[PDB]
Amino acid sequence: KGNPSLQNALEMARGLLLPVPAHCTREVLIVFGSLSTTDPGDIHQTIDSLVSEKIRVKVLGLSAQVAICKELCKATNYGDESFYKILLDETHLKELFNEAVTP
Amino acid sequence: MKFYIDDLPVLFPYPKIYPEQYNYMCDIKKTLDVGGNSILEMPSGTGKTVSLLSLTIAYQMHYPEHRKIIYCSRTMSEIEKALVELENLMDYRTKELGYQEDFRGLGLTSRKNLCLHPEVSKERKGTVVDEKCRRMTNGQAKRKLEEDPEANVELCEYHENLYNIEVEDYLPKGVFSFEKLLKYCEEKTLCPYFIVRRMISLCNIIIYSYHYLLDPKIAERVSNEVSKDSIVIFDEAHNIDNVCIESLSLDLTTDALRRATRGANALDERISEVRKVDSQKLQDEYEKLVQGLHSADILTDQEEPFVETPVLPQDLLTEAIPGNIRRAEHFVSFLKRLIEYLKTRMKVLHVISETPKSFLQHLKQLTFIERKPLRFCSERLSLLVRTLEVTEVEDFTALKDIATFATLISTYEEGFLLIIEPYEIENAAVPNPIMRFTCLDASIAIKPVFERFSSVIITSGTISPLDMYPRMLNFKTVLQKSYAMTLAKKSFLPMIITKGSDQVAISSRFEIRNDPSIVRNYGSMLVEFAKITPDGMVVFFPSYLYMESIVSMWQTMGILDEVWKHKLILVETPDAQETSLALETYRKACSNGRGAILLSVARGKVSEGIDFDHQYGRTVLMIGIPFQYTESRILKARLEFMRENYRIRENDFLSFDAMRHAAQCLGRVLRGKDDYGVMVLADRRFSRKRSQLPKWIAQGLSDADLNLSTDMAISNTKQFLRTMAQPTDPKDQEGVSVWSYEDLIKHQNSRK
Amino acid sequence: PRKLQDLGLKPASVDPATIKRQRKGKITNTHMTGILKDYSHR
Amino acid sequence: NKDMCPICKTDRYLSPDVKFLVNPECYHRICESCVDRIFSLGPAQCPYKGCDKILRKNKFKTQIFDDVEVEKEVDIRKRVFNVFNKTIDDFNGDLVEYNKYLEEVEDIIYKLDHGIDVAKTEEKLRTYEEL
Amino acid sequence: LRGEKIMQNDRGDVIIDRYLTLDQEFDRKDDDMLLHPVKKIIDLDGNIQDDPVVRGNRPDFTMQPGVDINGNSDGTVDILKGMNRLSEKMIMALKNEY
Amino acid sequence: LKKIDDSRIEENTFEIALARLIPPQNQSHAAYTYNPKKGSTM
Ligand code: SF4
Ligand SMILES: [Zn+2]
Ligand SMILES: [Zn+2]
Repeated sequence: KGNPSLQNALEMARGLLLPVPAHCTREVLIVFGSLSTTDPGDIHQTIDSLVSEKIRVKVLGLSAQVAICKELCKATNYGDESFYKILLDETHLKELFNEAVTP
Repeated sequence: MKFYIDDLPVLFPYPKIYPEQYNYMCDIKKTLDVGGNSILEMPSGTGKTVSLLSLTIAYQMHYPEHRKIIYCSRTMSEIEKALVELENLMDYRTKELGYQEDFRGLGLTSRKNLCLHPEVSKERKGTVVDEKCRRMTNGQAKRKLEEDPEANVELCEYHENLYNIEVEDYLPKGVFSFEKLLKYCEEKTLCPYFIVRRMISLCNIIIYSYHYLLDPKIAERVSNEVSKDSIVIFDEAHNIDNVCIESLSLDLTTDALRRATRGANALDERISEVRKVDSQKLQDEYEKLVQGLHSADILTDQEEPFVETPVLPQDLLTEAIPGNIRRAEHFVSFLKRLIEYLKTRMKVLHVISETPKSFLQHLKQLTFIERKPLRFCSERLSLLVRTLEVTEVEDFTALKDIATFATLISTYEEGFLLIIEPYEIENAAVPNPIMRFTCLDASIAIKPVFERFSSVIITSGTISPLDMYPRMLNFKTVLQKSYAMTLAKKSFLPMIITKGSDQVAISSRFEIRNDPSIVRNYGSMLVEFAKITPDGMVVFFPSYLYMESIVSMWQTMGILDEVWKHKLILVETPDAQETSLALETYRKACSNGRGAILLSVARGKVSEGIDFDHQYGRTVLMIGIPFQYTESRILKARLEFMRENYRIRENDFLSFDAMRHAAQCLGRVLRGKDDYGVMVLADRRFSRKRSQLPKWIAQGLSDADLNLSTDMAISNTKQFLRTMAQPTDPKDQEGVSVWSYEDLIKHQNSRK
Repeated sequence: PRKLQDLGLKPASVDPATIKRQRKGKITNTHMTGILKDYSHR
Repeated sequence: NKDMCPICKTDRYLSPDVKFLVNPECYHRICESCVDRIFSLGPAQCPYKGCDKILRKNKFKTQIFDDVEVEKEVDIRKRVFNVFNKTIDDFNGDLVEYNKYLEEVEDIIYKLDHGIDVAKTEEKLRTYEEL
Repeated sequence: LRGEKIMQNDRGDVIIDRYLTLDQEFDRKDDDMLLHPVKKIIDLDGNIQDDPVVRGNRPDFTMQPGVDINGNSDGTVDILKGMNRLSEKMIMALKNEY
Repeated sequence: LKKIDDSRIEENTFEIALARLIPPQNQSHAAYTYNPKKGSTM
């Protein structure tokens, strides 16, 4: 139930990935099913902070291509726009989740 | 890149080019070589502006004739967009050639958008901004300050700093968009408006609105300062005829005539005071009027007439003043009795439609006023206002309207009409009569453009049908073609909704706006699309009153309550500042993923010029076909005139106008071939007009997609937004939808 | 009122009233008499 | 006043059948009822205070322009242009002579309007119309 | 505040309604924190004021806000401005130190 | 009457005038409540 918030989830992800060491790559995987997000603050500042802390975000959306998720994936993956994945059917979700386990 | 079209090197500012841009470039170069006029349709999404500017600059530079370039747009926003694309093109040309060549690119607009004076900036009207700038920069203020340094008159330092530098030393070489020009003139403490108005003749390329080429009130300097053999480009010209109407129309109310009487009384008091004090300032003007000196021969170049010339410069008489209005008091009495005749013509109980010749004949029979003093009335009023040196001219302002009227209906006799209505609006209890002098012939304003210039390039995104415009505007075209955009996958999904979810027919006719059932259908449709739309909606309504009614019924019932859960509701307001703030808030809400819906009207401010590229336009919801209000006498008179002269049917022209407005609303949304978005049209009358749509939208509109309901429209939108989000194969679009350099050379060799 | 409009003086009154203006039968369920409720409306 | 006839004092709400009638000579606002009252017996002086010029009942008319001075201007224009009927063809295409003739006739119309030098201009008009 | 049309036949509450005009005060202060210059890409005030001397055909009652029998506005432009102001307030509330 | 004719006048009666009454004294012999009767078609 409720109305999802990308910024709160990304802020707790940033907090959780603060104490991990620098040799360990910090990654965030988001299974975002909605099409709109409600944020308590500016999400572009959160994207800037995620880029500045070298956190890579890959988002597997469920319905369509949301702009903020695409911009977040493009910014946190050094310009690569291929980290925003939208599925087709039941088997493509297995394909995406099996692709996601590779480093 | 850098490629070749015949003997012309074109510097394209991107590493890749679309095939439609190359065909556009070939046709433009062929048109400029052979001469004559042309009408071209570039589908949106493609870089129409950048390709057009690229070949036009290359054609100017490489050929030794060095023809100047006129880029007319329909709005200031697209003027700024064209200047930004010009900045990118010129930066690429400088980078490729290694040097900054001799180039001048300046945009033109009113003083209100080019004023840096800290006091006259917050005025919501451009008329008072122009008036204050004239008062502080007429040159009379400068000489009164020189004669009396202790006077209370003030000068603008931004204008006075321009006298210390030469014309070629105003700005450095290059291009200057309004943001960069405003920043440079703020840092250098200069006035950008006078810089542009004095560098009109020195510019290689200049971009201004249609009015500066069509409205003769402000075109009298711009058309003179531009060379005759220049390239002329009309960008988004599909509405240009309406601009022609706005060039040569005027409205007078009872309040306007009362203010005209007050201004006439103030002029009488002022002329009595001046006659009491100093009669030489009238005697010199009188003796200058004896020999036959006109307004331009007496007024200097640095000062302008108080009332603008409202007719074409070719239709102004070169003969002397007839002498009925030569004396100041005689002209005051002439103007006063003309105003009282108009006030007498106001009192009527039925709508009177009549020709200018009948108006002049009835005017002459009722009072002794001839056509010849009327044809010089505006020039005489401007001369009288100049020679009196009145400091405050606000109570004269509405008086200018009368002079405009006195110059319009007197000089032309064919193709215009006068409509006198006892009711301005039907719902008012008190009668409020209005008088509309109306342009019916759209070709009379644009005829000097086609006769003065040798070759024009009419280009709009969604101008259809192509052959309507050479009939509606009296000019010939050497070539007409509308390109079909080539796609690896269907980028845009035009859909037509004729019935709602419960298979009830839906429409946007004005008399059925109160029907609950179509409100139910539109509400359920908009809620479902807003539930499925990813980023941001643009919704276009046929009228603002219809918009008010449908929003009130949605808010009373609770339709908007479900919309508020997903997307923020943002509304166009008649106040331009609030509408611009709502537009910026809509863009910000689309950017951060909150989601927003922009409810606007198809014939308003938002539908023209403003783009909805990428995430700002994931859905275009066209609520109903945008017909005008048919029972208005202006539209019926124009339809009758076009039926008489241009043999166009009334219903055909109404369908053409509604479909061109809906077409530009659909065409505002694509920029780039990766861009996607559905174009849903919610009316039962759209499906019969599929041939009147632009051919790229038509070929994107499949035959199975004419008579959808709501539910399977939602399913089709779901499937389309699921498929468009996938990463496309670069092999599937490597040489069919976009071209590299080697693909362009291969296609050139295959064509040879 | 009908002559005030003829004299050109608009009346502020509506037209007054002088102007023209507008079984029981047997019951077979005798072992449950009184438990059934009347329903004269839906 | 604007609404009421100052002579019979009747208002428009009470009497909606009153009409705007005016003397061409002295230009006083009056209604048709007062015209049928005082001037039906014969010629008399103007019932306004401070005005006593002789005026006739048959000369009465309605003001089209609704402003007194503009009616004065247009009626002097009618009174002058009946015999001042020269056109550009009468001057055989001479624009400057026709322009000075227009200036002179506008000057005499202005002089009959303000009455500053009404005597010699009226005498000139009479001598011109006698020809 | 919901956006409904205000009617005079409703009683309301005689305690809260004294704040009503004060809330209207807040609305102009809302304009005082919302009216800022925008870019020239979407400058519609420059769209209307591209030339100040447009005196063409006046837009008819379909292109103008609706009015009652006396000629004053019906008040749906008030709720349009209210929902625009609410959306603007929601977007501008995100611009903070959070 | 210029303001009256430009305004709308409602037709009042005894029942309408009963909605805006002011008490003349403490004890009134005449009752102000209307008593309807059957068969009156005045
Ligand atoms: S000269 Fe320029 S800056 Fe000065 S008042 Fe005029 S428009 Fe504004
Ligand atoms: Zn009288
Ligand atoms: Zn008198």
